[PDB]
Amino acid sequence: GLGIKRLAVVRLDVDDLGAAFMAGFSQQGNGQYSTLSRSATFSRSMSLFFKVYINQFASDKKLSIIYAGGDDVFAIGSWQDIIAFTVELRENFIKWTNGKLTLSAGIGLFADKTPISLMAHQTGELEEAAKGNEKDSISLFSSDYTFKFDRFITNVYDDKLEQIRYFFNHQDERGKNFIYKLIELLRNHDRMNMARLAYYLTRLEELTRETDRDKFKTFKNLFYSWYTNKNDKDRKEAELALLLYIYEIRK
Amino acid sequence: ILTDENYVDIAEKAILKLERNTRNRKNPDAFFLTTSKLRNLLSLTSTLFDESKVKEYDALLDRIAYLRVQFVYQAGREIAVKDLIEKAQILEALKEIKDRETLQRFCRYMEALVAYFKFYG
Amino acid sequence: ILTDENYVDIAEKAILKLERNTRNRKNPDAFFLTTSKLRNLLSLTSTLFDESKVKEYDALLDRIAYLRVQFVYQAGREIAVKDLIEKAQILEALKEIKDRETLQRFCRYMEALVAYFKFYG
Amino acid sequence: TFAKIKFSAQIRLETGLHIGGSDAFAAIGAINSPVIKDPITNLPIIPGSSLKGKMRTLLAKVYNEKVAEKPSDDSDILSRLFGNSKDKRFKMGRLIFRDAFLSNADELDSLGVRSYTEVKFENTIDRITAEANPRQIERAIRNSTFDFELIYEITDENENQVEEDFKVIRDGLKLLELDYLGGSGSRGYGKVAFENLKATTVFGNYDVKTLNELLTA
Amino acid sequence: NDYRTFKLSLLTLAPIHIGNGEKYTSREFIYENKKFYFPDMGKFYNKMVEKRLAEKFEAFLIQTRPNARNNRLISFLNDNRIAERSFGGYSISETGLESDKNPNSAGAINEVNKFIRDAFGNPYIPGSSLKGAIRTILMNTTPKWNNENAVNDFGRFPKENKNLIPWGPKKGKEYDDLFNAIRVSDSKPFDNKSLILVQKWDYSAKTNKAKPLPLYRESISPLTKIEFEITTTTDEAGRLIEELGKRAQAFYKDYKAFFLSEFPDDKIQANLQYPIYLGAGSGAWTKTLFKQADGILQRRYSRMKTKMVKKGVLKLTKAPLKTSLVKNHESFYEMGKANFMIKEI
RNA sequence: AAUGGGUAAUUAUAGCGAGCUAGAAAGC
RNA sequence: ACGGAAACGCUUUCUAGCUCGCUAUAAUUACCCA
Repeated sequence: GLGIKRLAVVRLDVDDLGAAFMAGFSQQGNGQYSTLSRSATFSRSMSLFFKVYINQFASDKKLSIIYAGGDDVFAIGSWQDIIAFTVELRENFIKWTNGKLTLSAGIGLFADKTPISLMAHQTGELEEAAKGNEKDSISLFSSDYTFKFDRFITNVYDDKLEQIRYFFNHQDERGKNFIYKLIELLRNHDRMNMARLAYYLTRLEELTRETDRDKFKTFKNLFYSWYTNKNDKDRKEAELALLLYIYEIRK
Repeated sequence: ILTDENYVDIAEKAILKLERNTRNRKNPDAFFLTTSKLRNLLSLTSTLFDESKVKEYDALLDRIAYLRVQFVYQAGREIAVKDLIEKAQILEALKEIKDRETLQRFCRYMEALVAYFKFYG
Repeated sequence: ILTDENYVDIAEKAILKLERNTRNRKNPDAFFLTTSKLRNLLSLTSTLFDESKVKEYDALLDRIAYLRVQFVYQAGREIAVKDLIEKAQILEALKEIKDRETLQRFCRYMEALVAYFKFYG
Repeated sequence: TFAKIKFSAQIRLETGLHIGGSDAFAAIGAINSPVIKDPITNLPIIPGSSLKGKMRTLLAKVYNEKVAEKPSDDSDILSRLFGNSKDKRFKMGRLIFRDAFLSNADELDSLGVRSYTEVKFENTIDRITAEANPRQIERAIRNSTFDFELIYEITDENENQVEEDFKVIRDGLKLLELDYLGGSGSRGYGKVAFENLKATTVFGNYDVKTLNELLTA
Repeated sequence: NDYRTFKLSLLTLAPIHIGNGEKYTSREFIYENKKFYFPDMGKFYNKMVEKRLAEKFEAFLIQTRPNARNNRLISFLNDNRIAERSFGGYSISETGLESDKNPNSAGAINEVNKFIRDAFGNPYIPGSSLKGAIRTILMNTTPKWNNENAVNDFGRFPKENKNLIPWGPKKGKEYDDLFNAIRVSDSKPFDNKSLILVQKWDYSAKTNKAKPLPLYRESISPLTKIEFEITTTTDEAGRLIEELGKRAQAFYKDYKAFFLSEFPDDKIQANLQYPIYLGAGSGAWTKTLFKQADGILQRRYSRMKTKMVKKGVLKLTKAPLKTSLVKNHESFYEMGKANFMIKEI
């Protein structure tokens, strides 16, 4: 019963497949590789990935690839499997495409029995906001959560989410109210809220029991690191990590 | 002085600049000033800061100078709070209360003072 | 006279204005006023300060009218309290008791006097 | 059906109770620890929250078989009277403890009382060097009364447990005169009595006459 | 039920003053009968302004006048015939031995510290008084609490450790808080006319003299009984209140050999019950740790009023006689030597 | 040697400053 | 003779449930000043 009754919709887009098709290899060399055979082989490779291989990445995961191919993937499904499917799709696409042609996905949460052309429009809006971020970005649950994928899976979905999950699994004082207040302090965030968070973590530091106390001490040392990191590249990441954890433990 | 954006760092290195338990190194780098000699001051600023959002500025100006009474008084009892008001320019910022907004800003500065005072040990 | 924004400063520049011990030159410029002889002044006012909140001023004016004579009497017993009441015009402020808010303002002014005396020496 | 009954008592003080007041703009040489107060009339009143939290530990000293370590671990004879925070059907508590107001303003003006509080100097003599450290903790006067209201529930889920919890509630009423209602405790500050018990059903059909046997006896 | 109550009853062998801070000053009372009178001075002034001579009342209060029989407001109330005595207040009787070698001065006293009174006007003794008296006895008569109630290397002979006794939440432990299990309740308000205003009387060491002091605190009339409810809930403080019957005589015995010896036992009282020292004037040794504050208590007094050499000067009083409890002539009592007996009810 | 007078000190100290539960569901 | 006419982002829902302003604390100390 842990997890929220959602359905997430990802619409990928290959970042400038028109420019990667028309110019593409012609950047390299003196026009030595500006041939037709390489372009046909590359487009058949895109066909073989986006038109066959998505049924391999979606095999165990529970979703529905509605449309795929060319430079678009519209895949509806359940949100843990959708996020893990985007994770595996890019983390084997950059193994497939050597890190070149970064894909710009957009994943929106939608409630139960909400219509789909209402939903495809918002997914496309998050998709184009992820497009215009830079060359590539993920847009997660709203256009203000816009990270690079190289920042999203490594920092949030590999480092931060596992620390956050293990920290709240192996303790039972700090339940969900503490996570909600951490999300709110991550979201408002003026200069004074860093002082309020430095008060909050330190006031909870001497309130946990003595046995599992230094877990909280290293976690507040590791949390005030990214909260006051003065970059805003390590802050909305942590807010999204806590949102993913809360949505994973929803009763 | 205190503006809308600069006061938190002011309170930060007005907590840092305060001198600590140098003699008797039993958990050293700990303040001579006690936290109950700071919360008894901030319980004035909190009952201003939340009764400022209900009222005018020009209805509050009786308690506003009483803040300058009590800060002078509690600075006069212990040498630690006199040291505090020398490091943290409290009485020099109580002249800078001209409206509801700068009063709430000064109360946020007092909250930053107590927050960073609790932060270091 | 004193109002809501000046009564600290009324008790500020009066305290630097009182004389000190020109003779007895060990820790010099110490006050002729001693702390007990100012707590004897404040302890009259501070009971009426809290009686004012429960009661009403028109059911209270007799005790402030007698408190006039009390400040005269404590002024009549020393060379410092006879000096204090006019170098800091407490007897001038005692003629204007017009409502309970001005009464509490005068009591906070006395508290400011005690605070700024405790701030020095 | 659904009934709702009322337990009215008079908290008559003996050497009354300091429940920490609100305003920090206190004093220099006056009250620096006031009593809680009804701010429209500045009367010292007894809130129901101190009553509930005192009766929680006072009845957990009796009816707990297990050690507590926390709230939301009471022995379920109290957890339907004071509520759990965790038990699935016992989030509510069916006991409403209304704030007791100081009633006898009329008779205590016949007694020569200036104002309905007092200032009790209670210094801290230093055990070496004999120096003093005064406090003026304000308490309600010695013989005031308070209208301790109380409201109990009756549903179609209380067959016989209406009378099961009454001698648990009356255990609180005659153990509140064993403890001190909040305050400082070991300097008096809480010895009280509960005059004029008049228990009736303010809502719903329930009997008042066979109900009136175990309350005062 | 683990609440083990007691009952302490306190006879008053001595003058016993406690508390309340405030006072009636020099020009603030009436002595025209043999009874002292304290009206409400605000009520007195507001009724006297109808007599319209209040401007002379401004000059009467600052009047530096010798032959102080005309100083203490009897002259204001007989020289200008205002002798109504309707001012709200409480009358008390006189001592009789109030002043020494001052004929017709039964009224030229100056400062009367009030006894503690509630809002009713009836004086009582609060349980904080008896608990502060109990804590010095139960501190000195237990050897584990007498070693390091000292400097803590924090200042200049500052204070007690305040940590030899368990105190507070102590987050991570059980509920310790040993003195919470001694719930010293406040006494019942007794009669108003059991007050005497005894003078402080210093009896000097190395100088056989009985130099008195101009501070006449309103104490309790001798040989009056006082009730005290005392409950216990923890076994250690319960055993301390059980062992009070040994610890009181033990503290008084070791305090006699430390202090009360070399001083003549004619003025020193007899016990006749369980002895104890209550507040306001019984000497700092009855309010502190006697074998711990040898040079630590007296170090502060480097002023115009220094304790002679080491240890405090003996303090006595003057109050009339009943039953004897004085054991000499001229009525030198001991200012705080009370008696108690205890029984679990 | 009398008599006139109180004088000086501390004015609250040390803490706790919020803890978990729910964080939108169910239909149109 | 307007991709236009007709079209309420709407119906239901207690910011709630649990929580002592509490813990230690004699208004006291000292003996004087012309």
